[PDB]
Amino acid sequence: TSLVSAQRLGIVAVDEAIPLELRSRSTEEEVDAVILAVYRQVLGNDHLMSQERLTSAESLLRGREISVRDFVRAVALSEVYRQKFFHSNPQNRFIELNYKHLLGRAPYDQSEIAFHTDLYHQGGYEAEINSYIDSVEYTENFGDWVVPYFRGFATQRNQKTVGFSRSFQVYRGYATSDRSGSRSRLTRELARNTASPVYAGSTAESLRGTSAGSRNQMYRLQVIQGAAGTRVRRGKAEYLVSYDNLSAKLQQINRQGDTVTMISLA
Amino acid sequence: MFDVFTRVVSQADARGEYLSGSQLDALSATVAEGNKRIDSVNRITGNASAIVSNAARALFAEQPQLIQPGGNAYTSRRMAACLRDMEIILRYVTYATFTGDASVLEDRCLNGLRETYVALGVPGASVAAGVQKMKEAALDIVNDPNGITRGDCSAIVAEIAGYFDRAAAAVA
Amino acid sequence: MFDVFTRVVSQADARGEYLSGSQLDALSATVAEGNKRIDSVNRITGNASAIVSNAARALFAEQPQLIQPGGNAYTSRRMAACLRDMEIILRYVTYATFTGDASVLEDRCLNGLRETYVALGVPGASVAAGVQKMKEAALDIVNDPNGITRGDCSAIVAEIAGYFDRAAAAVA
Amino acid sequence: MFDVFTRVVSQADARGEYLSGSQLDALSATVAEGNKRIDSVNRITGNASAIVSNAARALFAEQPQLIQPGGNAYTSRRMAACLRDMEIILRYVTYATFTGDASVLEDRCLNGLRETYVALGVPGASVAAGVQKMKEAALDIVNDPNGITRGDCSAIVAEIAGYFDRAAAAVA
Amino acid sequence: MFDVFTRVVSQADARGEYLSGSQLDALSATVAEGNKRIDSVNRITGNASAIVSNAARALFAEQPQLIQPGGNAYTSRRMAACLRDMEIILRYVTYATFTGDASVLEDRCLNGLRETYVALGVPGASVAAGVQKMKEAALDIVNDPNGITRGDCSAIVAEIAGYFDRAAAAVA
Amino acid sequence: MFDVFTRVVSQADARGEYLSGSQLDALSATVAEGNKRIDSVNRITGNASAIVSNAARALFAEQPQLIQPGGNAYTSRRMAACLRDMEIILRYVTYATFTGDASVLEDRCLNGLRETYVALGVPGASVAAGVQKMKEAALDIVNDPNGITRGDCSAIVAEIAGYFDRAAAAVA
Amino acid sequence: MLGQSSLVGYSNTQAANRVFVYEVSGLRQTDANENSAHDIRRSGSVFIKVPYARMNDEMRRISRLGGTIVNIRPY
Amino acid sequence: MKTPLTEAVSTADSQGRFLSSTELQIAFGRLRQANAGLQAAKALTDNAQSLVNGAAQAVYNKFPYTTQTQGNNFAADQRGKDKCARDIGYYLRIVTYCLVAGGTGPLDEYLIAGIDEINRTFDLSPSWYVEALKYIKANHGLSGDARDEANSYLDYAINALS
Amino acid sequence: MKTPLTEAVSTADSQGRFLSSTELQIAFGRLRQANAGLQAAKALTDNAQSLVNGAAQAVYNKFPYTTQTQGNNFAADQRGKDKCARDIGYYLRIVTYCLVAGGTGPLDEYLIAGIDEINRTFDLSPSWYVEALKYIKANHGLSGDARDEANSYLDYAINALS
Ligand SMILES: *[C@@H](C)[C@H]1/C(=C/c2[nH]c(/C=C3N=C(/C=C4\NC(=O)C(CC)=C4C)C(C)=C\3CCC(=O)O)c(CCC(=O)O)c2C)NC(=O)[C@@H]1C
Ligand SMILES: *[C@@H](C)[C@H]1/C(=C/c2[nH]c(/C=C3N=C(/C=C4\NC(=O)C(CC)=C4C)C(C)=C\3CCC(=O)O)c(CCC(=O)O)c2C)NC(=O)[C@@H]1C
Ligand SMILES: *[C@@H](C)[C@H]1/C(=C/c2[nH]c(/C=C3N=C(/C=C4\NC(=O)C(CC)=C4C)C(C)=C\3CCC(=O)O)c(CCC(=O)O)c2C)NC(=O)[C@@H]1C
Ligand SMILES: *[C@@H](C)[C@H]1/C(=C/c2[nH]c(/C=C3N=C(/C=C4\NC(=O)C(CC)=C4C)C(C)=C\3CCC(=O)O)c(CCC(=O)O)c2C)NC(=O)[C@@H]1C
Ligand SMILES: *[C@H](C)[C@H]1/C(=C/c2[nH]c(/C=C3N=C(/C=C4\NC(=O)C(CC)=C4C)C(C)=C\3CCC(=O)O)c(CCC(=O)O)c2C)NC(=O)[C@@H]1C
Ligand SMILES: *[C@H](C)[C@H]1/C(=C/c2[nH]c(/C=C3N=C(/C=C4\NC(=O)C(CC)=C4C)C(C)=C\3CCC(=O)O)c(CCC(=O)O)c2C)NC(=O)[C@@H]1C
Ligand SMILES: *[C@H](C)[C@H]1/C(=C/c2[nH]c(/C=C3N=C(/C=C4\NC(=O)C(CC)=C4C)C(C)=C\3CCC(=O)O)c(CCC(=O)O)c2C)NC(=O)[C@@H]1C
Ligand SMILES: *[C@H](C)[C@H]1/C(=C/c2[nH]c(/C=C3N=C(/C=C4\NC(=O)C(CC)=C4C)C(C)=C\3CCC(=O)O)c(CCC(=O)O)c2C)NC(=O)[C@@H]1C
Ligand SMILES: *[C@H](C)[C@H]1/C(=C/c2[nH]c(/C=C3N=C(/C=C4\NC(=O)C(CC)=C4C)C(C)=C\3CCC(=O)O)c(CCC(=O)O)c2C)NC(=O)[C@@H]1C
Ligand SMILES: *[C@H](C)[C@H]1/C(=C/c2[nH]c(/C=C3N=C(/C=C4\NC(=O)C(CC)=C4C)C(C)=C\3CCC(=O)O)c(CCC(=O)O)c2C)NC(=O)[C@@H]1C
Ligand SMILES: *[C@H](C)[C@H]1/C(=C/c2[nH]c(/C=C3N=C(/C=C4\NC(=O)C(CC)=C4C)C(C)=C\3CCC(=O)O)c(CCC(=O)O)c2C)NC(=O)[C@@H]1C
Repeated sequence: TSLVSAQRLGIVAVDEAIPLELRSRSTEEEVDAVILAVYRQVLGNDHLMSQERLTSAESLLRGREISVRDFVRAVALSEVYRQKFFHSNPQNRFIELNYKHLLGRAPYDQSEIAFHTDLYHQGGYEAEINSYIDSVEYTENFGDWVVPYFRGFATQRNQKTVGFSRSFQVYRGYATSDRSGSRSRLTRELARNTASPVYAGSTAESLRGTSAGSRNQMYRLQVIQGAAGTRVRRGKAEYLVSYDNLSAKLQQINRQGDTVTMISLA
Repeated sequence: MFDVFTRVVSQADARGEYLSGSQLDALSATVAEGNKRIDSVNRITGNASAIVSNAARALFAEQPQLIQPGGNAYTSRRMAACLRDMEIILRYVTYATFTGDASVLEDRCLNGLRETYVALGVPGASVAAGVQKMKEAALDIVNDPNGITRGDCSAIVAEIAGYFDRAAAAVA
Repeated sequence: MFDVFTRVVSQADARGEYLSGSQLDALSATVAEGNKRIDSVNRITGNASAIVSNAARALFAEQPQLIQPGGNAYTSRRMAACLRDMEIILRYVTYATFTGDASVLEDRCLNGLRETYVALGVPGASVAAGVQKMKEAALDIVNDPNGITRGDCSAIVAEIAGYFDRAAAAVA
Repeated sequence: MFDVFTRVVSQADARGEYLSGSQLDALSATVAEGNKRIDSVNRITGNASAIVSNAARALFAEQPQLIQPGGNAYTSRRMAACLRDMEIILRYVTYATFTGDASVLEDRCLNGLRETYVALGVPGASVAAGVQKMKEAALDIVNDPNGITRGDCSAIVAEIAGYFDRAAAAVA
Repeated sequence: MFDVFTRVVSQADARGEYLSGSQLDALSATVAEGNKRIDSVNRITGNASAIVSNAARALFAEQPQLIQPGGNAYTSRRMAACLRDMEIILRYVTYATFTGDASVLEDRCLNGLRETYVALGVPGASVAAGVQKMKEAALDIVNDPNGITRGDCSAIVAEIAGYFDRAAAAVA
Repeated sequence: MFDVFTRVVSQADARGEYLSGSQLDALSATVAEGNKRIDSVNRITGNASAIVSNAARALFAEQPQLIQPGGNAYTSRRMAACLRDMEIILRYVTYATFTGDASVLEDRCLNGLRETYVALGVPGASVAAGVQKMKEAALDIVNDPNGITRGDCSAIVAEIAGYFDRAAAAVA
Repeated sequence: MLGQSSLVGYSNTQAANRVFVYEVSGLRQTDANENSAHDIRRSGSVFIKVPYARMNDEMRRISRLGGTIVNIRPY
Repeated sequence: MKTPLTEAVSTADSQGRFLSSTELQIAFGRLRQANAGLQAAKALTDNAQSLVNGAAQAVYNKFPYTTQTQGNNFAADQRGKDKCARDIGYYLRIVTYCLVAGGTGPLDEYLIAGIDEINRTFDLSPSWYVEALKYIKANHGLSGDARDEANSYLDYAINALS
Repeated sequence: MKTPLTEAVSTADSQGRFLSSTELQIAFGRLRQANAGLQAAKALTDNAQSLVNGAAQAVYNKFPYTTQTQGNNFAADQRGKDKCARDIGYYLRIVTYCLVAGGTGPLDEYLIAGIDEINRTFDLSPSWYVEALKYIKANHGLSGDARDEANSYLDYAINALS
């Protein structure tokens, strides 16, 4: 997005990112940069140890034996990818990680969760992973030579609006990685076809004045509430409370049977 | 998505019963007015660029702070995004008009748009005002009596206006 | 995931000391229990389709409302997803039995299953009832005395029963 | 919240029929274990302070970075908050033991606790380690065979172990 | 909030260290600057209404679109809100100058102000322009040589400038 | 991101006004400082490995809980990740020095870093302590008068110190 | 001619342990790739190494984009 | 959910373009077909009970072993016969939905997807349902456009099962 | 953080008013005290090691049972002695912070709040820490304003513990 929304949302680096294309007759440093970009984006910005590097796959990429898409596929099918994104993760979290790493976006629909779940159950991890890389979406956006990059913050064709909002649930910042087993943030949002408010970068903070307590910190409590007292006006509720009233607010939410969806510093 | 027929179909399967005579006659009534629905879709489409541009000009005239430097419509990139959002909303309104159901408009366009605009800082009230101007314009083309067979399109006009109301409610 | 051995290893590495003698003898006792562990895994695996189908049949018999139109197991795809869920739960129970540790069952299957079900409207209590049906069906299969070397498999049966209960508790 | 009886009542009421003979017998079996359940609750309650203090000492010994300056348990105010959190988890685990159902622990203690610890910078993994320490001490105290009518309390001990695992899994 | 002394204290406590000789010497240097800091606070406070009023008049004179009908400063309530905002920014700048730390300005005033302004359509750039007007107006008042002991106030002028620029950066 | 020139350019474009004489003169003054800014970047870069290694050694000597088993800098992978974080922070501080603006730190290096450290359980205060060690070493290297043209580099050193402090406050 | 180590999936199907080289020509701008973010760099003979299990996909991909499969050779 | 209108919008939205004359002709084709589809569904609905019982009887006739062999998957008792009649009624009802919808979308969404898993895990022969669908074809008594569209849905189900 | 300046700003901010002469006099009083506080902090810091060791010995002398009775809460072993010296060092360091800050704010935020829950949970006698603070009072060697302000913080800790 433009700068004025980008600084607020903390997506300036994503907006100014340039797609990396491995051209013909590329030099050694270009292949090095392409390999580094693939490792950064497919492995979700983890500190990749040299012992976890795919030496044979990057050799084939260097020697023009395979394309960038094939190297992306080799990294995605690698046991390193399995260990940090599949073997200790629930299936819904795993496929949103696949969507972020391979297509650069958040899941659009619960049917996309229904897909890749049956596909896993019928054809294994390899077929399920190949679905993303062989998809029509991967071909027009990245092709055989462009490193995949995150696209959820920009308006795409055949895109649902929720994708942009849901993007901030899967991209938590430039200095973030997908490293810690964790559950998806999009489960209820995808299942019930909703959208969650975006609280990223500086968007989450709210005015404090003299209303915040001793340590001048407000917390936003997003809860799901029903009538258990006073009339409930909305199913969704947001509560801004100081630190000193955080335990009391939590306990009275608990005794009303209200489900807490999120707590963030505001 | 859902169209006017599949909505009744999905409700009937959940109840696990055949469509009754009344529902079948309601859908027969719906396909009786199918030609007017096609005309309205075609008429909005043929003047989509004029609808978007005239509504944007009116919106920037009534709200000069959008195009004022520092405004959210200032700079070519933001102005281009704004005109694209107007065209996008209009396109999805036509999609909902075509299908006879609002599912395409909600699921693909309207759901998540308020949060997106709040996160972007796009003024939802200004976008809602722009959608009313497109609504006002698009009903004038849809209700234009010149060069079309005479008939009563009040029902389809109300349906189109309802879709535009959903859009305006969603952005704000 | 962890197995019965790596679980002790990870705790020891975090504490930064070698496994004590007692931990080594405990793992050796697990080793002496290994053939019966493999037999139980093989027996549940060999009857897995029968286990899932019979448990599902019994579950739909006492809960006709699952398969009633509008029910959560109605329509072919939902019913197939339901049978898949039974099969998935049974498979990770066998994985947990094989490893001697519940981490694969917890991380891959049970983590997030409850709120997935709650979000989607899949009745977790009914899933728990189905898992309980697979429980005794598989425990009779594991404890079947003919065509196997005799011995006490009560400890293995208790461990497999615990995995099934953990799954039943997680989905509800 | 639900207790062991109201849990199956809630499941039956959704399904709209009476508790079957099997469900009533399972509940009578729960009634037959009630004395042991009251003993386990009583034994943990009588040693709550010992459990909390010993678990905290073991945790800060194994994870010294919690109590060095700049650590999250450093300063008296944060150490007291941490001891209070040990106390709150143990108390709600006993509530779950008393009711025979994990709903009180989930709805009143674990509801939003991981998100709360993330928002505050409290290390959830270290909270889970402390809960695991409380678990081992409490299960030992419940299994102590001195000064009590002897009997097999493995089922209630397994149930209590499950509540502690739920707490440890929710915080981390 | 922090003042100039407790900011250094909090950093030391996080490190678990006594203040070094250089930090105590730096604190002694800012103690020797305390009289000048009090004069700056006194001079801005004693001219606060004039600073706000002249800055606001200049801002609308150079940005007439704010006070034109439909503009964000149009109507007496929004005009009053704008003036109040100016006085609020200036007051927290004096708080920060008094304390010697921007924590009070950042935590109580600036945090979330940009989100509020974006959500309301308050143009942050013109708020930043208005704060910039209060900036040199207050800096010339602090630097007025008449009726005060002569001495170099360059450090305190630079610090107050930083608080003003920090407020301007937050709103824009 | 912005450099020292585009920062005032973006501010001016939001105001929709040309850069005034004072802004242009301030930028010219920044240009006369450019050689020393390039020298500071070059000196930190040429000693980056020594800065990281010495700072890490000092940090682990002061906080030995990090490197003992179970600590967050224990194991080679975790230690190498810690070393990479130190080098990455130093690299982005050089970027900020080179550009004259802090936006590269907020946009990239500190964008979600605190969230990352809380999620993984990395002690942020220890990271802030490590950043301070790199701060004192890098400022000493920049201020070394041997083998360079003599001059006053206090302003660039103060700016570099601000970048280091902002990184430390981002994680503390 | 290398590649089979990484192109063939880690599944040990004997059928899947077969890769083939596709020669494609005339990769034009068509209505199928109007919204392609990347641009076509070569329209002459390009060589794509395809494992057996993806030959169904790739030829479809080639056929939507106007490419002419002129030859297919065992690796 | 494959219907002419939803697919026209799906295609247009996938190309990010407004509905042109191509989509208008799609809607025109849906309009020409809709009345025949609606009369087809009504005729099947009014004749649903005789069609379902006759289809069940035809399957029992062609596969007599279904009525004396004991087993959960067979109809030798009343419970199996009830399940058989219910399944054929599901087939008949979802076909009427396709006639209402104008495409195989109801069949794809509600019946076709996962039917292979179901017939295998509960060892139901798809040949039973093929004969049931064949009986409905031979005895629905539709003519013209209604018959053609209804037979296409019934043949779509048959080809899915075979 | 209870400091003259932060509290002055806080009171003014709740009334929403600018800093008047009252807040300026608070700042003037803070300035009058601050240099003495800074030298008090420097003297305590330079003598910190002997003060902490001497305070620990005074507690061990007054309560000999702490060095000879087994238990986690006592200092009969090296682990307990290290914890004790660390606690007294914590006390001394936060007292220097108070002298720097000009108020009991560091003691309140870092040490005083929750200390009674600590001493109860870990069966630590507050009398031990009172004796340590009394030793520090008697041995810091400060005079004048430095002594008065430092004794105020040390007596504040003593009164909290008793
Ligand atoms: C309200 C929407 C306006 C209106 C509409 C209206 N149209 C018709 C009739 C027809 N219009 C069409 C449409 C098309 N034929 C084409 O080939 C194309 C391009 C693909 C289009 C858009 C058709 C086929 C008909 C039927 C034949 C005819 O020419 O009349 C009617 C008459 C009733 C009907 O439903 O057919 C009406 C009412 N008329 C108005 O007064 C409104 C301004
Ligand atoms: C596992 C938990 C341990 C265990 C328990 C156990 N307890 C009983 C029996 C009883 N205990 C009580 C308890 C109480 N009486 C009181 O007045 C109070 C205070 C309110 C308490 C806590 C009672 C009433 C009984 C029944 C009479 C009796 O004294 O025996 C049993 C016996 C079986 C039963 O269910 O009655 C058992 C097994 N025994 C062990 O070995 C574990 C270490
Ligand atoms: C830059 C800020 C200007 C400046 C300041 C300056 N002030 C002093 C000295 C004093 N100022 C005061 C202030 C007050 N006394 C009061 O009773 C009140 C009301 C509560 C106030 C605000 C005091 C007490 C002093 C010291 C005694 C004296 O009056 O001289 C100095 C002198 C050096 C010093 O810091 O003590 C300076 C430099 N001088 C300028 O030229 C700037 C325009
Ligand atoms: C504070 C930063 C220290 C300092 C710096 C300083 N440097 C110069 C002058 C120059 N430095 C350079 C730099 C380079 N030339 C190269 O080719 C390379 C490698 C690409 C570098 C880094 C240049 C070009 C100059 C100008 C020529 C000259 O040598 O004078 C100055 C002098 C003032 C100026 O701005 O030129 C200063 C002050 N000096 C100190 O004492 C600090 C330790
Ligand atoms: C070292 C001083 C301390 C420490 C560090 C530590 N960090 C991690 C893990 C990560 N560090 C980062 C940070 C970045 N990655 C980037 O790309 C950027 C530039 C924008 C930054 C700032 C991230 C994202 C991670 C996540 C994991 C990853 O592998 O990338 C670890 C590893 C933790 C673990 O392995 O579980 C560690 C150890 N730890 C200490 O104890 C020191 C105080
Ligand atoms: C114009 C009337 C108003 C306006 C608009 C504006 N919008 C954006 C940015 C985006 N718009 C969307 C919306 C969609 N994307 C889709 O794919 C769909 C269809 C399903 C929709 C509805 C999104 C997601 C964005 C952000 C991503 C992108 O820009 O591509 C902007 C730009 C904001 C910025 O800072 O760049 C603008 C300006 N702004 C006004 O002031 C008008 C009132
Ligand atoms: C059958 C006994 C009950 C039932 C099941 C049912 N489940 C779903 C949907 C999902 N189930 C899961 C769970 C998993 N998928 C995995 O891949 C893993 C293993 C790693 C697990 C644990 C998920 C993620 C879903 C959602 C995605 C999907 O649709 O497949 C459904 C479908 C719900 C819907 O269509 O909305 C059903 C029907 N339903 C019952 O009524 C039984 C009690
Ligand atoms: C101790 C094992 C670890 C630890 C703990 C720690 N927690 C907090 C702060 C809070 N803890 C809670 C949790 C609850 N409050 C309740 O009322 C209940 C029942 C619903 C629970 C479970 C809350 C809400 C807070 C914040 C508000 C409050 O304290 O009242 C802290 C303090 C953090 C801070 O002061 O900033 C600490 C230290 N820290 C560790 O390092 C241990 C692993
Ligand atoms: C004046 C230079 C510009 C301007 C201002 C303006 N602000 C508002 C509304 C609000 N301002 C605040 C800010 C604060 N409230 C506080 O308590 C504090 C301290 C923590 C601050 C900084 C808030 C919260 C509001 C909203 C609530 C309220 O109206 O009081 C308005 C009114 C907007 C509206 O539509 O009502 C205005 C006009 N507007 C300009 O055009 C100037 C450039
Ligand atoms: C009748 C042609 C033959 C027959 C039938 C029979 N069917 C079942 C069981 C099931 N039938 C279905 C089918 C569907 N469920 C749906 O939701 C839909 C889509 C809307 C369809 C087509 C399913 C899923 C089952 C299993 C679950 C259930 O019992 O409902 C049985 C019983 C099998 C069992 O093990 O209980 C039988 C007997 N039997 C014959 O002999 C006929 C030739
Ligand atoms: C020394 C005077 C006597 C003594 C000391 C002793 N203390 C502990 C344990 C703890 N001390 C504290 C105190 C603090 N922690 C803080 O962060 C601060 C504020 C900055 C204070 C004052 C705490 C929290 C503990 C418990 C946790 C920890 O170990 O840090 C012990 C050990 C008790 C135990 O059970 O482990 C001891 C021995 N013992 C004597 O005999 C002296 C007379």
